[PDB]
Parts: sequence; C-alpha cells; structure tokens
Amino acid sequence: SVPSQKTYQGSYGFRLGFLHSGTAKSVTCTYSPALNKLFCQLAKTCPVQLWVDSTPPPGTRVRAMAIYKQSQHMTEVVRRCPHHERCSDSDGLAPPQHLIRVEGNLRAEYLDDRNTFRHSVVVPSEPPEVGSDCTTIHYNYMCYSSCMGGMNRRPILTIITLEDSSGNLLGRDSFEVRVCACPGRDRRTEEENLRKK
Ligand SMILES: CNCc1ccc2c(c1)c1ccc(Br)cc1n2CC(F)(F)F
Ligand SMILES: [Zn+2]
Repeated sequence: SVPSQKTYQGSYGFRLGFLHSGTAKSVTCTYSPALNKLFCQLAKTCPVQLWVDSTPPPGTRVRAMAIYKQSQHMTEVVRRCPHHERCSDSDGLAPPQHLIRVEGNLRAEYLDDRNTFRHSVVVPSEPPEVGSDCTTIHYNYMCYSSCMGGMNRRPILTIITLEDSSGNLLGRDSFEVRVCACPGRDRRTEEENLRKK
C-alpha cells in the first residue's frame, strides 16, 4: 500500500546530488541539505544529479514517484489537482494527472500502476556526458503544494529508484519537495525554523 523510502545505495553506490542554487528571492529551484528538501516553482526545471561508484548494467532505469510524507496520508495517491489535471498543458507524453514529469527525454515512460494506481515516470539510465562525473535528470512538478483538491498543503517526498530491466530494486534515495511561489524565501524560513528548534 506504501512504497519504501529507505535510503539504499546498493551494489553500485547509488545516491542523488543537488546543485547549490542559493536562496535569492528570484531562485526557481533550490535544495536544502539540512532539511533534505527541494523547494521549487511550479513547472520549473529541477536538476537532480545521479551518482554511482560503479557502472550499472545496460537496461538499468531510474524511476521517480511522489508519496505523501505524513503517515495519515501515505496511502493516498499523489496526483494533480482538479484544476491542473484539466489545464491542457501536456507535453505530448506525460498524462495530465501526473505530478512529476521528466523534461527533455523522449524515452521517458509514464506508469499508472495497475494495482496501486500510483503514478511514476521512468527513464533509461545513461552515463554522464564526457567531462562530467554524474548524470542529471531534469524534473518538473506540475502542481503547487497548496493546490486545493490535490496536495492541499500536505508535504510530499519524491522517491528515486535505480532499477534493473525487470523493475527490481538496485538503489533508492529520496527528498522532500515543496512546490511554491518563492522557494528562496521558503527555504530560508524553514531553515531558520529548524535552527530555532
Ligand atoms: C563514477 N561514476 C560515473 C557515473 C555516474 C552516473 C552513471 C554512470 C556513471 C552510469 C553508467 C552506466 C549507466 Br546504464 C548509468 C550510469 N549512471 C547514471 C546512474 F543513474 F546510474 F547513476
Ligand atoms: Zn494544481
């Protein structure tokens, strides 16, 4: 009923990385290591780095899925709100109900799980470009955390899984997400609250 969120590096040493984008009022995506939390504007590019210590086999894939963070909501499928699922903003590949999209990857596949009804987006895993030490996937979040009838102010986590060609688990990592109008201010506010507590 609930996908695992346990961090698991696995045989290949899989883990995520994030850029250091700062907290200026104009920032569109920013990651807080102290909160393990990404703050981003609606439908803006969120770069997520994929790091491994050793090379996984051909056919390895990378899946992203959102779940509610609070235990009393974990069994509810995270989906776009009644407004955004109808707003005709599809990219030609993502179903309009899906919160998480991958940008700029024609091999992205979108799954509606036939048993759990949860949504996810999966891409073939690829090595870095020549000159780079990690692979970057660009995600978009297609509703605000506040959207009524959707996330409705409830915090979510994104779970990133490294999978073999059958979908078996090779590695797992995760981070909280807030989709909001002013990620820089909200990151500063939440980090201050953490320090005060
Ligand atoms: C030192 N490691 C460089 C590196 C980084 C990331 C790498 C790879 C190598 C690599 C090699 C083959 C395949 Br298939 C995917 C690969 N990825 C992406 C991910 F998601 F698996 F991490
Ligand atoms: Zn919405």
